[PDB]
Amino acid sequence: KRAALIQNLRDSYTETSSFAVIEEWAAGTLQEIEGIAKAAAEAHGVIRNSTYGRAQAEKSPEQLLGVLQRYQDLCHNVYCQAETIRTVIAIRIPEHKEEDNLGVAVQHAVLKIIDELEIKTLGSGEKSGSGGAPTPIGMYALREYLSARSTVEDKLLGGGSQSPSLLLELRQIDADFMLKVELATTHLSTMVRAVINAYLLNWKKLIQPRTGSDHMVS
Amino acid sequence: KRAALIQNLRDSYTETSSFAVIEEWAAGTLQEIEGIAKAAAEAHGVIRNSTYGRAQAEKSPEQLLGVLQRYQDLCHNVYCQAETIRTVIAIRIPEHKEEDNLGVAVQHAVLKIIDELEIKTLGSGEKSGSGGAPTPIGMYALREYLSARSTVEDKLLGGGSQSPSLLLELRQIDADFMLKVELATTHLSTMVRAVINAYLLNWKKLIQPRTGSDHMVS
Amino acid sequence: KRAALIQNLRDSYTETSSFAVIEEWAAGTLQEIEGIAKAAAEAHGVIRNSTYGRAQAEKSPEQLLGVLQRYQDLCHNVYCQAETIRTVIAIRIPEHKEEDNLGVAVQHAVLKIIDELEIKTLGSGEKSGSGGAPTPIGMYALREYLSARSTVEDKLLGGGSQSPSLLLELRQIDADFMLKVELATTHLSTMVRAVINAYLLNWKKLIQPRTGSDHMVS
Amino acid sequence: KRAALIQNLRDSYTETSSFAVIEEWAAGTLQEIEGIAKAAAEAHGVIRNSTYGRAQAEKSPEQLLGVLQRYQDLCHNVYCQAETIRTVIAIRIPEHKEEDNLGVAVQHAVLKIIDELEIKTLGSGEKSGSGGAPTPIGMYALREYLSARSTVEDKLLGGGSQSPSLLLELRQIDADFMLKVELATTHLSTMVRAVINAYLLNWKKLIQPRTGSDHMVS
Amino acid sequence: AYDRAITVFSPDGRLFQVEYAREAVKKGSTALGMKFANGVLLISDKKVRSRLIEQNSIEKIQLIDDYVAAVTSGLVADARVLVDFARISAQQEKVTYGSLVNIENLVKRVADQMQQYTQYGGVRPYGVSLIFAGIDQIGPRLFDCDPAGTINEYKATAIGSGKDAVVSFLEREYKENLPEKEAVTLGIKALKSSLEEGEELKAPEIASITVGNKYRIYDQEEVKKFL
Amino acid sequence: AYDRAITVFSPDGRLFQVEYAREAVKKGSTALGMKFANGVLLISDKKVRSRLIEQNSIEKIQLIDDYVAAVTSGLVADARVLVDFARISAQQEKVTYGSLVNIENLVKRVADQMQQYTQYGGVRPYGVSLIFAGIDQIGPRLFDCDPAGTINEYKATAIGSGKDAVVSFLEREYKENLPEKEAVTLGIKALKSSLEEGEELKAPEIASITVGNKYRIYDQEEVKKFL
Amino acid sequence: AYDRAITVFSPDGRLFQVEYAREAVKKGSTALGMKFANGVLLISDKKVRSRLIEQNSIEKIQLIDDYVAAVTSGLVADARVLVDFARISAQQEKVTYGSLVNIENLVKRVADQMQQYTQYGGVRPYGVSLIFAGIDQIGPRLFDCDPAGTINEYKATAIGSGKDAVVSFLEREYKENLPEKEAVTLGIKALKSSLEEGEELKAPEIASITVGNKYRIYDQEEVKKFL
Amino acid sequence: AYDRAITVFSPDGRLFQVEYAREAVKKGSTALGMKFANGVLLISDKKVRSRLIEQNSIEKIQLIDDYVAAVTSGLVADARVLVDFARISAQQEKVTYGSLVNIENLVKRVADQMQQYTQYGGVRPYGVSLIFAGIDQIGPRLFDCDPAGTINEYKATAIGSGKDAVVSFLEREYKENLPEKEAVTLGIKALKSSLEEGEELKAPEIASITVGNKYRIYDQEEVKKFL
Amino acid sequence: AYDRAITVFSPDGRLFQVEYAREAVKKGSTALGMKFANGVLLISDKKVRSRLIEQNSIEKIQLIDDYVAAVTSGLVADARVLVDFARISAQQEKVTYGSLVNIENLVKRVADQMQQYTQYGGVRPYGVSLIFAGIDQIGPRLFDCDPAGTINEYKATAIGSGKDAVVSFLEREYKENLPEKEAVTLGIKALKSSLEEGEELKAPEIASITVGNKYRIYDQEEVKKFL
Repeated sequence: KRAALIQNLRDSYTETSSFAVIEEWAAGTLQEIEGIAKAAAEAHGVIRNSTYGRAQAEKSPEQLLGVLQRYQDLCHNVYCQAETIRTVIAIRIPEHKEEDNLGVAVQHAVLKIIDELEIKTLGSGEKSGSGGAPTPIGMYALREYLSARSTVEDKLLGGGSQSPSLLLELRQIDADFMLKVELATTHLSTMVRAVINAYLLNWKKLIQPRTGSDHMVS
Repeated sequence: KRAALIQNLRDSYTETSSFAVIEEWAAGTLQEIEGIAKAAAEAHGVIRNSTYGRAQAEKSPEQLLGVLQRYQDLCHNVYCQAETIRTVIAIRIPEHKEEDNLGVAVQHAVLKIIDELEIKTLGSGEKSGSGGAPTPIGMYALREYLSARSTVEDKLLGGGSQSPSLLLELRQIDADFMLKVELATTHLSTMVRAVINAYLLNWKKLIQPRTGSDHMVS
Repeated sequence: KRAALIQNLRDSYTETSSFAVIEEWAAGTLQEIEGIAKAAAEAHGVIRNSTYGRAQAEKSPEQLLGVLQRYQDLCHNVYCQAETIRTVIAIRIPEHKEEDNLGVAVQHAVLKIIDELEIKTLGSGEKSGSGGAPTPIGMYALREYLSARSTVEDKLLGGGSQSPSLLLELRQIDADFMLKVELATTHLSTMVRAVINAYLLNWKKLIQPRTGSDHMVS
Repeated sequence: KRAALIQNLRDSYTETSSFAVIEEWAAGTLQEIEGIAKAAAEAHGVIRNSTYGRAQAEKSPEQLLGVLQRYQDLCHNVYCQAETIRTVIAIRIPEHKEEDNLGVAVQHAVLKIIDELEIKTLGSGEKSGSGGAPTPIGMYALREYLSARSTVEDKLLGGGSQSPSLLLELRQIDADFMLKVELATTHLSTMVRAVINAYLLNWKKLIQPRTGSDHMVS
Repeated sequence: AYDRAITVFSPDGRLFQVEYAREAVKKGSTALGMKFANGVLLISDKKVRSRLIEQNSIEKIQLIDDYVAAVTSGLVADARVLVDFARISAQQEKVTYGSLVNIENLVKRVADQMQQYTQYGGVRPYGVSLIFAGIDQIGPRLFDCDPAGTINEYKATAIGSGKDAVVSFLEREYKENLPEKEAVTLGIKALKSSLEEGEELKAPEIASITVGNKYRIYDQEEVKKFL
Repeated sequence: AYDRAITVFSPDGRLFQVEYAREAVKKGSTALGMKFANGVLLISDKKVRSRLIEQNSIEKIQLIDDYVAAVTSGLVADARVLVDFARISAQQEKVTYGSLVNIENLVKRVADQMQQYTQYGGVRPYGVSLIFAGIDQIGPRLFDCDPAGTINEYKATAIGSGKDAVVSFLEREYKENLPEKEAVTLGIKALKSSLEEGEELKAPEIASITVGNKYRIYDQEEVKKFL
Repeated sequence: AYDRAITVFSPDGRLFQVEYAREAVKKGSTALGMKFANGVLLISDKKVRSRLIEQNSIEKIQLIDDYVAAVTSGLVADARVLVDFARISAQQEKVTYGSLVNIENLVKRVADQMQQYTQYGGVRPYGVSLIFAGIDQIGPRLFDCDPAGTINEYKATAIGSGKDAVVSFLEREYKENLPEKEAVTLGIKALKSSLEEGEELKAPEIASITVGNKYRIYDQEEVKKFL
Repeated sequence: AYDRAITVFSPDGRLFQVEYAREAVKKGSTALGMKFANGVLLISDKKVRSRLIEQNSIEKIQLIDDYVAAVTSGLVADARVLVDFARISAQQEKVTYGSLVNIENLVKRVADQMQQYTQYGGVRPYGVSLIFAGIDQIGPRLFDCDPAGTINEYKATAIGSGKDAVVSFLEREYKENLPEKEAVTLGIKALKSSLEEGEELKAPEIASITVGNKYRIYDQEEVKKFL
Repeated sequence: AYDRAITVFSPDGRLFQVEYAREAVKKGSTALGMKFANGVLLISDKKVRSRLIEQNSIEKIQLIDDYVAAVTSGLVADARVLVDFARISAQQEKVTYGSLVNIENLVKRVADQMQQYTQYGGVRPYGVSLIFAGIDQIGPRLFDCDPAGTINEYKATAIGSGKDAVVSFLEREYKENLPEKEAVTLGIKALKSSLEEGEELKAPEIASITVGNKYRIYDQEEVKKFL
């Protein structure tokens, strides 16, 4: 039974599933994000006040790793929560037609901002489109940091490099990565706030995009 | 004879073939994806609770290799199943006209979501387009895991790299590939659910995109 | 309660938040920019009047690093302030409709200029689009300068390379990075001035994009 | 007060500021360009009537650097003068409407010619668009020249290369960079000339895009 | 796109706007007619929507005169306008000639009015199909008429959403010259077969006419016997 | 594509312009009607706003004649024009026959005027719904009529923003043949159920008629007794 | 972009809307006419198709007067209107002059009416072809007429889906001056050749007329003798 | 998409062209009316341009007859046409019945003319609001009328650019049954409150009428005493 | 999007087609009028072409009757039509009442004709402004009239390309009750100040009228005396 298959999907991902995500985002998520932004500003201040030597190439800074980890964990949760809302909407896109698509237009408009949250803001894909990657840093922040820093560490440790700018670069990778987190959390907050508004204003047509019954006919 | 050739095509791949895929996706497939998602989270948890030394560069972790193999088998099965549904629709695109294209636009809209599933979600192509690769990980995730881990292993093993971030990176590659599986399974479930709803809502025009006798003429 | 969630969002980020950014930009921000422009013009004079030996490859010029640092700090603040404005407008984009969208078009037009500021002018993203990077220098100018200088320092220090142009290139990296900050501060000024004007001409529709009269109805 | 913030902007950058630029461009600027064109032409003749050995790989030619230097300084001035005009126009783009936009279309068309000047003609952006870099040489020509010759220098000097064509290429880099300055000065002259015409034909609508000669109403 | 204006033919020679009008007709309540021994009847299902609705009213079955009745499906206000047209047109014939000799000419006048609204810009078609049933100087008559102004004469037929289920039932179960009570029974059964999965017939409208008589409209407790 | 002109059917057989006209009607103030023992009544809500307004004119309830009244919702100027049409049409019938036997025919004349504005290009539908209530030779009558010219006859019904609340309430609470006082009480209660909560009812218009009499409009005082 | 309006010529001087109306004509049931010794006949393929349909009325062959008949292919309601126009136009000539001397002039008035509908904005062409056949002062006559208003006089011809086959068969096999019975046989044969392989011709309509007589319609049994 | 033609409803049931016509009205000069003890008055502002203009041909308050005056705001030429319509329409009533019993019927005829221009393709709405003020058999009357043909009766009201300010002031400051001198004083204060930074207001037009009397236009020197 | 049809309001309530018609007016030759002691005059800048043009033949100043003259700017053919209209409309008023008491009514009839052309689709506005000057039973009069049918009465005014210069000049120089000769001088002075780059005023047209006389057109010779 085809209707039962559809009804099973919709009963397991209801308006309550996507609403619960929006409630979670309005409260705890925005506050966690702000927390990470402060942690990164704090860690950033410490790096600016530091003279680097060779010893800084022999150890990876645990404070920066902790911030990056926190950011990655948050991005993970938000991505998974974003997919709940996409599911709720996507299993309610109605029969394809060339008419009565005003509520369908709402569905696609909100799906598109969520995709932007996931794809552009969170940088969750393996490869960015030709529109590039507009977020200061993405989901795989730790990997990106470790990869950039190891390269410079190797050159410095070797005889290691004589280059004065290369040692300064080790520090700049540390500083810029904390800065990128500050910028990305700020940017992600805007996006999370835009989605909350877009959901709550449009939710009825998200669930019920067509309002049927023939009043002109019998 | 041409009508016999068309009849042979269409009898070979009918609404029953594509319906059977949909039934399978709504039950066994989603469960299997959920199973992989769990195994990936478990593996990720084990890595996050790990300190890595140079011994981790000497064995490739069998548990992660197995989560990735399991993800790939699943992607494989979904791609081939998506191809059945696609055959069923494509062999029923009717004579090209500039009219009577309402059911044909349903056919193209469903085909384009299957294309998205196959090309974007499953990352099945050998080269991604100008729109990047939006899925957290694709069909050849195991090779991309081994390729990434291997470059690092070689650097760390013979005298190895003394880069501390390089050692943390090996751990990050392990953790991230598990993360990517968790994200890719959630994203894949959304896409599968979306296709199930779209198919079941539109299946009649997918099979018979033009209907009716010509009652106006005698 | 949904209206309370919307209201809590909109109370947190009001016309006052965005007006304050704009007031700051029209005064303190533009003054700081001219300041940075003058410091770079000065550092560029000194470099022009200098002959370079391998001793210049032995030390990273502190005066250049300070100009680049100052430019980054400024870009960082402008970015964060631009996002306050984006937030204010984005949480007020109204229910999606196919009508009564004149103010909504004002909201999208101003968000677009702000995106250009953030993305093109400030080069805040990890990756430029196929459209390129049309600002003379971006947010991570300091890391950009350090990498480029670092490469040439390595080649000169080794035995060191005996290329005469390589030696001139070291001076040219120092001069160009100063030139780029002069060009970029001029460019950013124009954009900050464009947005001040755009904001203050349009703020009313940015806040209340629909004005929904009484009516011809009862 | 908002009107005051706008008036201050507009009083600091008036039609006089942009007119002064166009007067400068019509005279001093076009003559400076022609001088650079001649200097480059003569420097090209010198290189054309030359046999190269590794003596010419041991010194970087001061005549070429000077011509390239003089080109950069000129590009620098044009860019900053172009920013003046953009400021004058952009701070006069009026309230966003779906009507009364004939002068607004003038503003955008002249802004676009100025951008092409700045972005394409001067090559001032750090990375060019997918459209490419159609100018013969850009703003950072010296750096460009030094890196190119410098590479060939290190190959020739060493354990240096036995390749006869690599020696001729050192010569060709010198010749070609002078030729690029001859072509680029010419291309730049056309563009400066097109902007002088465009500005003087359109300045009234650039300053006053809407003329509120009202009437019809009570 | 060839489907936006009534006066535009598609490359295949179709009038899509007219085809769309006949979609409106597919949404109405099911009705049927059938000829029996020396007569014809009509039955109509009514989509009852609430106990606050006065049910004696706005009937699906409308007498055109004492010997001719119609039932409509589709746009309700369009259908009311066509029933008014049919009534006045019936009276004009009767005044002109003293009687209405052949019901087919009445149906053709109605269908001609409908054909007009598919040929001239600035109008839309009527979103209506009708069945006409009655007795003329030829005998018992049953016709239908669609938005294009296409007409056919039948032994049995149906219109509205259940049309396809009703017609297939009648195709295999219909027999000519049934006594009235057996025609009605079959008719009721035909209607019941169009209802979805454990639904129930809520007393339809029934009307019949036999040779030498005027139309009779079955009352509530008369229709009740058949359910 | 299909929703820009009344003369254009969509592929599913819909007239989107007529459906958009129905959206104007939903923004109007709630009004209801109901039949009671030997009579019928109307109640109209009014969100009256400013104290600078004269509350005692531009009424929601309009007498058509001494035995028939209407209440409208939707575009106010359209409604006025339809009410003017109904008054003149009533009088035309009275002059012709000497009386108005059946209010249903007056309602059909108004609804036919509305139907025609859904079929001819160069014109928009009326953005109006009306309820008609009165007494004729059949008894107390209650009808509604929408922008498409679709009519129904009712025991009770509502129009305007609170239509659905009012109607669901009456579905469970309405009884036939209540005395006038109990009918008004139920009506008043039905209207309050449609309110926003914390939001109160500031003295509706109320009118009624019983067999043998002409309409009475309840004065400002007599309405309060029910609040 | 030159095919949306009847008043728009293409750069090659074509009227695509008129060509699209022809397309409608090709979808109808095949009919044919032929001249034989002192007469002319028409045969029509009857695509009957359902036992619930009356196999007696809405025929393909329509008498215009006692001496002139037509058969049509394409839009049915359009065709009925053109037949009504033709019948009225025949009577107008007969009242004016006492008789109808040359059938070509009747066909021209019908064709002029069609032509007018290919020249003025706000109307679509008729989606109809006709064959006319009869006897006038000149003798037996056979004409065709298309949506453009183009006419030709023939010895034999056809319209409908099987036009092309039927005409091929006749261009090979047709002979002038056959006695009636051999002309009919040739026509039946001609019509069988048009059917999709292994599909049986049910009884067509057949009508003929000879100099000095009125038309006769062949009854259901007399046709069978040729099947 | 939905805001280009007067005959097109938006999906929310709005008529955007009519809403845009109401924007033309917001640009006109501010005028107000208010009822007082046994009377009603109108006050019009207006920006005089040059000193080269002739005052007195200044044209804001227009007598419709001896008992009725209007002020308008919006497109001036549209407003002149509606004022001529009102004058001729008042005389037609006066000739028909010998007098104008109820000013409300005059305002309705004008509003009906403006309504029609929101319903027929080929025409734009009048971009005008009017206030009508006078005495009839009911007493002193004050009405406004907008581009949609929507009318309200008021104790006090205003139109034009300063409408909102003026309405707000009167909302807080208006009292019924003031002597004429106090009414004019309050009116002048309400008008002044609507001006910006430093304007002070040059001499506006003022007109009043009391029961038993005809209109008086305060002349330049009388108005000065209130400034 | 909103500037292509005269029947379309832009979202701000503007009629861009009417505004574009003004633009044609601005391209015309400057003309002015001014009231002096017991009088009124008009002056028109001619504007040249070759020595091959018959000078004194297509005058910019046009007599409407012996007491009323007009001058126009903008589309010349439109202007001629409006002058022919004004001439016939004056004679109609003279036949009806015996005389033309108040010139403002003539200007209103002309302005109402122009207003109609901004309200009905299928029509473009007149691309014309006019100044009317004459004497009536009220005294010397001066009016202007624009494409919208907007009118103003003046002491002095101008139209055409040099309008703003001329008006600016008059706004400081203009004196109320000047003698004819000095009024004319001020006029030429004002006209000259609108020419740019030491441009030479060749002989303009002049006309004047004083109470109790008919119009006089200055000869080419009499104008020179002022040049």
